[PDB]
Amino acid sequence: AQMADFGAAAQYLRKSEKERLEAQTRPFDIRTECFVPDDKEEYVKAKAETENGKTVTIKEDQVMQQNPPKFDKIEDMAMLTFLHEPAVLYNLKERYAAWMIYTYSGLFCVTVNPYKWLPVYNAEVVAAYRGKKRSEAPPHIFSISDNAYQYMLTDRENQSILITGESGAGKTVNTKRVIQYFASIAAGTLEDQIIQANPALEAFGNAKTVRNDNSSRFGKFIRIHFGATGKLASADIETYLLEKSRVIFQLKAERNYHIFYQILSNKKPELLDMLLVTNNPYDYAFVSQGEVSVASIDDSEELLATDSAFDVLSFTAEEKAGVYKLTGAIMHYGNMKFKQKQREEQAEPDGTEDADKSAYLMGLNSADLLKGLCHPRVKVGNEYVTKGQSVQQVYYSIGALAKSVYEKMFNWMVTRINATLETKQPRQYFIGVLDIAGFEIFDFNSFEQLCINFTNEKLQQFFNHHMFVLEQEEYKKEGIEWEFIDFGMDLQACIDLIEKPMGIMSILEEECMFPKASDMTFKAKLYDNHLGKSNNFQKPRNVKGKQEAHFSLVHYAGTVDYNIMGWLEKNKDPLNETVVGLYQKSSLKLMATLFSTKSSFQTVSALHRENLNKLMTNLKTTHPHFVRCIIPNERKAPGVMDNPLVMHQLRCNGVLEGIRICRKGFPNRILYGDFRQRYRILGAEKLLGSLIDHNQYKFGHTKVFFKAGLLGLL
Amino acid sequence: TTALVCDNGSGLVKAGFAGDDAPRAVFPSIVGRPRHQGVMVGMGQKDSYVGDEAQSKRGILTLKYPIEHGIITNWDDMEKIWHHTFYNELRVAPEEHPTLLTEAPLNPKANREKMTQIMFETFNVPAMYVAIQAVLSLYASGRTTGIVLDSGDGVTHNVPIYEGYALPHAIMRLDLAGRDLTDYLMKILTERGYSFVTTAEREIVRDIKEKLCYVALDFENEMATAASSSSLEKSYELPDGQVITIGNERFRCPETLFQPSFIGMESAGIHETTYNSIMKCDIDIRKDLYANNVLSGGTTMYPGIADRMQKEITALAPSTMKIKIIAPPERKYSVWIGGSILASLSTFQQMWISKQEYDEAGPSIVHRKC
Ligand SMILES: Nc1ncnc2c1ncn2[C@@H]1O[C@H](COP(=O)(O)OP(=O)(O)O)[C@@H](O)[C@H]1O
Repeated sequence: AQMADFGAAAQYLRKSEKERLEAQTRPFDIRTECFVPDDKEEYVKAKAETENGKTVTIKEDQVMQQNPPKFDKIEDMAMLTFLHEPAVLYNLKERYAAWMIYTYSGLFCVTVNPYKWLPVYNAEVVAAYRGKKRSEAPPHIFSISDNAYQYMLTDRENQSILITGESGAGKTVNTKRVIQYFASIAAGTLEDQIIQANPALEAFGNAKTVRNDNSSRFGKFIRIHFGATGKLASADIETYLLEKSRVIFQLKAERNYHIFYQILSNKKPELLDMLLVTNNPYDYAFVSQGEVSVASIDDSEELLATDSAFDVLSFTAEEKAGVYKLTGAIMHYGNMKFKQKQREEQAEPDGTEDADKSAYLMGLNSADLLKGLCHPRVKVGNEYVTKGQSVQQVYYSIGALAKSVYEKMFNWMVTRINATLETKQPRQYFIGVLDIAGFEIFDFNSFEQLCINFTNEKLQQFFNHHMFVLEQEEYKKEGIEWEFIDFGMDLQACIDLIEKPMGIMSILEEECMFPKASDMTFKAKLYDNHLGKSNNFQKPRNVKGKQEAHFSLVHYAGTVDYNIMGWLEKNKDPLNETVVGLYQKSSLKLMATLFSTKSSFQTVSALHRENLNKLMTNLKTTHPHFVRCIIPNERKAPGVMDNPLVMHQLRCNGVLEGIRICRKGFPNRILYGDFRQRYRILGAEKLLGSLIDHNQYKFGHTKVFFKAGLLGLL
Repeated sequence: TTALVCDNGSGLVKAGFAGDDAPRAVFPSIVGRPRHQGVMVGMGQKDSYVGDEAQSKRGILTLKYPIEHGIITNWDDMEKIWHHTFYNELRVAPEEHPTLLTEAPLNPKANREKMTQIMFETFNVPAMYVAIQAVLSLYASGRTTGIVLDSGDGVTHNVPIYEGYALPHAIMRLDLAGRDLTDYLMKILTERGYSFVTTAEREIVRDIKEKLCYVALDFENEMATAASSSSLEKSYELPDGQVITIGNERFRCPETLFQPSFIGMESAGIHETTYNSIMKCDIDIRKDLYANNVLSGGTTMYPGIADRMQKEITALAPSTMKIKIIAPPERKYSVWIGGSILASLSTFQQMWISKQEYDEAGPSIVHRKC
């Protein structure tokens, strides 16, 4: 009735009543159809004796009784009776087979990339969601965006959109379609403007990851602004913490940010000659640690796209050649070589060719650079005194310099873009579009993975807090007396030992300052402080055949193992203020514009943690709205998803967390009339006074609440 | 909350915040009081000046150090200096910062007990701790093994440490330092005609010592050279004109560190006490001690002291060991740097002496447990 106005798209958004009513009467049994594990599917239906094309007999408290066919295509699994892994898995499988790539999950919004053009977005014939709520329309994200509009207008409070992004595609198209929706509602457009200069971010904050080929190594938080009354204004984007350790160190079979290789494509010899640089990548260490090139992409077209982006931006000749000079100088850093002074402990240079290159490039002096690197100076009270240096300390200084150069250049380009997309009258309200990397579980986890997992941990605890308070509100609404330990914070507050200034990263910096500290000493200290005294901290199970881990933590995404080899090199950032002063005077005006505005302790962990807390404060002042994109298959074919890949994804996507938490309901909350009609075989006081446990329900204001595992009997 | 590091020393207060690269406040540990009359009514004359304010009104004041040989011998003056350090130089409130004080080894217990009592009662620090200057110097040098020779203004001491273990039976403490060299220079300058007797003139002579004095690699032929030519003579200009020129005094002043018989002391030179402290250690660690002689403090800042030290110890030790004198270019603040590193460690935050432990145990808490 209310769906036929979507026409050809109604079949996708919500099927007609006929197939659904014939699907609500399927003959299925609760005691002859369960779910058992598997080697290729990991989860299969069966008939302890079990057969579905393969026979096994297993324990009777590991099977999952399949869901009732009353609910076998509902788009919101928050109403099922048997909430378990294969239930949700095959539910999504089925709703994706009979094409409906959209799904509600409690509070999330799970969508799947269809790999197929669908008119489910265009034209406005489907974008007619105007005015509606989420609960009544078919489960489209445009309804979510409309709800965000209604909320921001009716409370004058900022809103937030958090999508999972490490999926290669589905992130892009979903961002595009939602921002197009926002352009439409509160109406060379701002979307054109956004996607014009996006190659900047693509070339600076993206690199080939072992399980990807274009991964955003930073957070994109688009602020799309609205008028005081609700007409769209200009939109300023905000960037955050960046995996800047990538600047120097790269693992095997990976590489740092594209721009190096884009330039190195030997496309425009003017650059490669202005930077006095060859084309062999194996001559510059900061990029040649892993792989020098991936055959899944060409670099010439990337260089040309980036040139076009610089042109459409307000960059001049200097605002382009200077950035090229900065990148070239960072690369010429990679092969600066120093030796101990003969018979004594002091770094001495051997060959200054790269020093000449860098001094010419940045607008600096070669001798001044060399000495200020070899002779740091401090402000002691009201005096100046030089400091001696071992070679490794100077190498630390060089790496920190390169990192800071790259980071501030990145931030300045961010501000430049935010300016170039800004011309508008005074505004008040906006919607937050938070793009972020997701959880990582690779076969060899390292420090950067610990950082990203901690970020995602904070974000997941944040979401859990949100869903906790909304559920508590709903329970107060129906007079439903039920109180519980905060699901939002306490279950995860114990897995953030990493932040407590005695935990993992704290002890990490402690060792960074501790003399002669080794990874073995670090492991010793870790085991002293946490082995046995923590339940989440456990020893890894290193069985010969895999790379060795050194400790294991139980996150929400399973139990993760890490290998601590090389982490002191990852975290140390002793910044050399002398060369900072050198920068603040350079003739290369871009350098001065970067570093315009009574040190030896800076750790990547510290800055990472503080930026994370900054983003958390940025969020906690607003109201969130979540999105969960999924890549169904790796062969990119439409129609079928490979279940182990998608299952691992959904595990790390965190929706299973929402399922586990609503299991602590009463996730099933029904009215009186529906249950009175559907189960009258013999007002609800008499109907459930007939029969089970009386805590299975909580009668209040024409609402019945059910724990999972009750409607499999009805 | 951040903590304060307050390396006192007998000649220079160096304070700052735990976590910085260098001390924020470095001023003389001195208290001056006016001698003369005072005639201008309404000038608003203070009762006493501390720090480098007493160094600019130097001409009319009489200066006194409240620390003689690492020992605080005037507790009211030390209280004045701490009050200054907290409220006027650092500009903080001591009630909100744990304080890390520092002290030389082998000095009376009442010194530490009074430090603790003063801090907790008349400054209400939340916690405090009293480290050893040599350990912090080793922290700052970035190693866990070596025999550190600290030589400040009042006291010179060796502390041999191996793998983080101190050898307290081999600690050797000597009581000639910068101030005894300043006095010997004041006395040795009279044979050219210059007469410095005032305390202000003692400060002048200290500046002469810091600017013109060096250690001679070979004392005897250096003496003969200075006697032959006049290429070693330099000139210094007092703060009223009146240039003075000194010859062999330049290297005769710090030579006292290697021949303490010049000032009538019976001890051995710093090279020989270093060697003795080494030879008092277990035969298996002294090869690694021979190669990690860490120098610290201001009195180890003379030009050519590392070369003379290495020559002397090499002449003493067996001819197979590798003698390495480690002399950083900033060794004058090694104690403070190491103290900030220490007070910044996460594993150290349980080593503080909380106010409650003091309230339970008395001032004797300090050495009895920490
Ligand atoms: N450049 C220098 N050359 C020689 N002696 C110095 C130099 N600088 C300081 N001193 C001596 O060092 C002493 C102060 O050193 P310091 O390490 O601050 O002692 P403390 O730690 O006891 O305050 C002064 O007495 C001064 O004579």
